Amino acid sequence: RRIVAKHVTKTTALAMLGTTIVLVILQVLFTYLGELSNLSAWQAFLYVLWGAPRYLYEILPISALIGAILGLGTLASNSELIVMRSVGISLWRIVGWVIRSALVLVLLSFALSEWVVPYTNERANSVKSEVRGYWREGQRFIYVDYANSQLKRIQVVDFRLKSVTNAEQLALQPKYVHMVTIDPEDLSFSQLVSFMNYMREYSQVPKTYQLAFWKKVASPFALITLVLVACSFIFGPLRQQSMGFRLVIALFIGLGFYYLQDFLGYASLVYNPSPAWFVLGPIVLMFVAGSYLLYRA
Amino acid sequence: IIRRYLVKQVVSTSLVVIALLTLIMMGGRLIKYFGVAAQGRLDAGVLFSIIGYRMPEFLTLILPLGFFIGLMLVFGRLYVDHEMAVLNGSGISRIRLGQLLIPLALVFLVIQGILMLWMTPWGLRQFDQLSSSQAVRTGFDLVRPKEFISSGPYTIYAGDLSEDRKNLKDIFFYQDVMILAKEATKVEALPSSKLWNKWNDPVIASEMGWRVFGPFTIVIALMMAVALCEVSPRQGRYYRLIPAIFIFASLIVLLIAIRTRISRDELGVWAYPAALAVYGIAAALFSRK
Amino acid sequence: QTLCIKHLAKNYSKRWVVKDVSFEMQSGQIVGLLGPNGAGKTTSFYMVVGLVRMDKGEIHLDNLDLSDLAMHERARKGIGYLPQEASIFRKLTIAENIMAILETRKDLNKQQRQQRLQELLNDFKITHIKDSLGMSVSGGERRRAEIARALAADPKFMLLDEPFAGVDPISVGDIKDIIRNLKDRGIGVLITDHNVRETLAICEHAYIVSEGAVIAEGSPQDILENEQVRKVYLGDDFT
Amino acid sequence: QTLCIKHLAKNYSKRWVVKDVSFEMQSGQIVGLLGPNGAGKTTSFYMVVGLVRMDKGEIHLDNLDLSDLAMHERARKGIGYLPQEASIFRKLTIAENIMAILETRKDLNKQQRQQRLQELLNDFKITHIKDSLGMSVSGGERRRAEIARALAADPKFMLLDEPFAGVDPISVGDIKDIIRNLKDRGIGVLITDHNVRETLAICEHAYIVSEGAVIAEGSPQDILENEQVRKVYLGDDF
Ligand SMILES: CN1C(=O)[C@H](CCCCN)NC(=O)[C@H](CCCN)NCc2cccnc2Sc2cccc(-c3ccc(C(=O)O)cc3)c2CNC(=O)[C@@H]1Cc1c[nH]c2ccccc12
Ligand SMILES: CCCCCCCCCCCCO[C@@H]1O[C@H](CO)[C@@H](O[C@H]2O[C@H](CO)[C@@H](O)[C@H](O)[C@H]2O)[C@H](O)[C@H]1O
Repeated sequence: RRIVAKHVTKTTALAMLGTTIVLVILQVLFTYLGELSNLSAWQAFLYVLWGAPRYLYEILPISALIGAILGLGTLASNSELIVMRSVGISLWRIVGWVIRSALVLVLLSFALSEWVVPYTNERANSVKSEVRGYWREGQRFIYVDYANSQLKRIQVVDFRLKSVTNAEQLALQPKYVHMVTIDPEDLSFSQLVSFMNYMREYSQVPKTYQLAFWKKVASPFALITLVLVACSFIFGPLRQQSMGFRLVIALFIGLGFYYLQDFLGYASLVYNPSPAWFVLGPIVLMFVAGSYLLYRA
Repeated sequence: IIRRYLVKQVVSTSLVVIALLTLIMMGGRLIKYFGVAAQGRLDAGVLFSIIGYRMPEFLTLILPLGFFIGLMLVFGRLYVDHEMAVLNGSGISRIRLGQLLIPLALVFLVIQGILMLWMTPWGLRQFDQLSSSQAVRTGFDLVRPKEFISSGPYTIYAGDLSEDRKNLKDIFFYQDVMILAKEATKVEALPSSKLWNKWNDPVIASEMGWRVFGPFTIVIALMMAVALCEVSPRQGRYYRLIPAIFIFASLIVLLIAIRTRISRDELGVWAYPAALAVYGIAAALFSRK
Repeated sequence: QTLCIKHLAKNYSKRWVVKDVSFEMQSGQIVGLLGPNGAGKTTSFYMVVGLVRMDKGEIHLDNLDLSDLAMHERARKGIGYLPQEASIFRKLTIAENIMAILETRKDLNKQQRQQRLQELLNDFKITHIKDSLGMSVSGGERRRAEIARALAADPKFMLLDEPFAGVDPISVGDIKDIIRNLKDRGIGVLITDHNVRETLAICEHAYIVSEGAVIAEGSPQDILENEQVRKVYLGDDFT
Repeated sequence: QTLCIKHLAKNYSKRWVVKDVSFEMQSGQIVGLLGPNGAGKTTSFYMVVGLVRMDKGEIHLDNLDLSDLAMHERARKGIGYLPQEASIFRKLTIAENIMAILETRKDLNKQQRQQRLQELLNDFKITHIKDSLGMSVSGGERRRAEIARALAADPKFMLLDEPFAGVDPISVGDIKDIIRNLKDRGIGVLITDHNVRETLAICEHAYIVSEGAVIAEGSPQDILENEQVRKVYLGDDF
């Protein structure tokens, strides 16, 4: 089967991309209103415009949810999903066709994360406008007042004391110096894993980097799972509902998921269990709950 | 009977929307506050008091928004399930139905007038004292596991941390004294009375006008929800929500953009009713087209 | 007394759905506005009620133009509407459904209103179910409450939309008595319906709207003998 | 082939809308599932299709129990469904609608799929609109394309839902000719309809369900002369 597959995939893909264009444009306009507070305005439009790929990266999970709701809602409300089942096309096959549309967004999410977001973020910071006081390598504590990616007032303490050496101009590497100030969330996966591997070889990786690693490796799986939940709602609770009601509910699931993943991200930094449990928690449960609503047909 | 029918419906679905927006608008801020508390920059036991003191601040916006959304859901339901065709077909227009809710909108105006004039400053006054008390935290209060925290002349590294911010492990302290241990245990809030007569100053001219002409967005949320509620039965009860929440939000965004241009002594306090009157007249004209 | 409709017209998406539809209905007379599905009989009916803007033409009621008046302004002139779909106030008591419209009347005081409600409930045999919600009643009893509610507004012309919609043959005759009773009440009734066989059994003057224009007019006997209707709407053998 | 259906039952809001509805249908035979509105004729019809999950009952098709199967698992066994509402693929051409389901058929190859598509278009006289989008065709023309699309899946039992819905008396003969054509093609037809005057004119064996149970059974002649049906559904005059 190909003609049916193209119709379901193209209709959902245009709805996922159409929602993506709208959601980014609204967030650029809304963010532009806010920055204007700390104002030149043009110097403030480029800073928001350069942040669009990063606003785009954080919309893909929620644009895929709304896209599958509106993409399949148009098919469902037109009684087109009933006549695909009437000929022998299962619910899990129609979900598989929608996942193909979401797989374009997952690949787009990788491209933004790896090559686009880390570049436009740096260009954004410049518009608004090299680590200082950098503070452990096993049993040695190293403090450098100025560090450059290409040192000033070095101080290394060995451990019972052996030597407190000081200089004016050890496992520190200039490649990861520019990643020290960057938040663990903002680091790309290529940068994050390389930095974590560097820290783990000489010290302990903080739990804020473990959470950032798990929040990135489970980003494609949260986009697909949130699409499957959207598809199961169309065949289940949101069947025969209005297009406006489906869009409203798709917004509540998007916020509910964004708040749940934000809160459980914070809860992983305050509680003993590994961040994998908190990050892969909702994703596994929504997949199980979403796949159950599909079993109920 | 038709007025009591509508008031019961609007109050019931406005309180649901208001409680739904409070859970969302301040659920997002509570989670964000929890994010600050997870890093030690805010006491985890007080972040529920911050939400308590910001109730009047958020409900200042949610109440016009809840009334506006609750008005269109009710008027959308009358259109969707054909109760408006039999109300218009009996001689009761949609404008007449919106005029039956003026006594209700006046109650919501009085309620928000209490929020804007009294509890929004009072809530922000106690929050400002409380938030400033959390900005003095320094030293071992801001410590994080497996990280170096520098606060002035102090550098603290803790190898582990409990679920509560006590009982540190593998502690390194630097000034020069080095210590290593295994274990270690605003006009927005000023009471209205002050801004009551202290006008002729952009600061109060912007704030006091924001508190006096601010509550009248409930009336504008009444005659603009009546205008933008006509929806077809097949279109849905929620079809005209997102298009018309942005029309309402364009009023608030304009009113926030007026509060600032008065604070900079650029526009004058007269522009608060003018912003409402333009939206009031536009809504009245659209409801009578 | 005489609702006069002249030269109705309406174009949807640059396509003239209704082209020169004109019919006359008098008070106390049942008129059936029939025709092929999608040929403009539904749209022309709505322009009479007021649920769609007449792009061309005029509507008169005994030397009183109603073309410019909205739906609620015509209702004060004595024109009622009964939607085909369930239009009862769902969470209001049936006694309150009739009462909510009786309080609209200005020429009725509290005592005169309670009496009218009592006799309206008795006329439609719903006084036993007068204490139940609008959404918790049978389909047959609900429509009797919507007609009692419609009569509370005291209309002079009732525009029934699909009265014989989703109605079993046992209960078609029940609606016939209701529509016959409305005529016996001095209220003209305009009926648009897909069930032409039963609509032609009560109406004394039927209008067939085809390709956007009225192609037939007269008693149901004259409609059946019309060779133009039997070629486009009724078919060779219809009885 | 026989579609045995036994003791259907379903409740909604703790009220049993359908109580022991049982009827049998054979291939190449028109059977009308009739009854008062809301008495369970629609719900019993949907439980045969699969839209409404069966609380109680047994639906066999030639010693093949179709009780536990979903809507699509029954459709692969040879049960078709034609929705009352417009169900054409709006953004796909009429030829693509039929071709969309023909590719699902595993009993053919690309060579005979085009031949089968050509004759399906010719059978229902929709060749002149084979290139027009499904959203831009007449209601009479679209419904012929929906039946042609349903026949692309090669069904053994076509369950029609409200075929004479919004059909003028001039074109009621066209629908009857279509339904009679399905019978002549070897496809059993199950018709549920509010228009009982014409449904009792093509069906060979009608089931009247009232109060959630089958109250009468037999040919349309026997249905008319049934005291319980006359008292409850058809009325004294019909
Ligand atoms: C800078 N402002 C504020 O501080 C308000 C104050 C209300 C919340 C706290 N009580 N809050 C914020 O800006 C914060 C972000 C800043 C960092 N925390 N959240 C978005 C936030 C909260 C509340 C309102 N707006 C915003 S962002 C926003 C939205 C729409 C328009 C505008 C805007 C942009 C440019 C201009 C100009 O150039 O003159 C004017 C206005 C803005 C930017 N925000 C402003 O101009 C206001 C003006 C303002 C001062 N006191 C107020 C009390 C109530 C309502 C508004 C204000
Ligand atoms: C409900 C939608 C319907 C229409 C809504 C119309 C307007 C929507 C209002 C959106 C409010 C904008 O939200 C606001 O975004 C600005 C972006 O500069 C944020 O601003 C924050 O990040 C910027 C970027 O570094 C900082 O410079 C700033 O100091 C900080 O406060 C605010 O913390 C946030 O509250």
